[PDB]
Amino acid sequence: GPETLCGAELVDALQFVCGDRGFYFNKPKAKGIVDECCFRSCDLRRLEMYCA
Repeated sequence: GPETLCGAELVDALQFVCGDRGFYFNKPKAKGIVDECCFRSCDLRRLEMYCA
């Protein structure tokens, strides 16, 4: 669907930013971020807040 690549982008970005630290995840909240950020750009540097 239209947001499938956005879901993949979010999880790939979390993994990239957090690296070997791991990250906090929550399915409904991740869906909320995708809804918010798929069409209109968000700053993936902000994903640092989720790193362990």
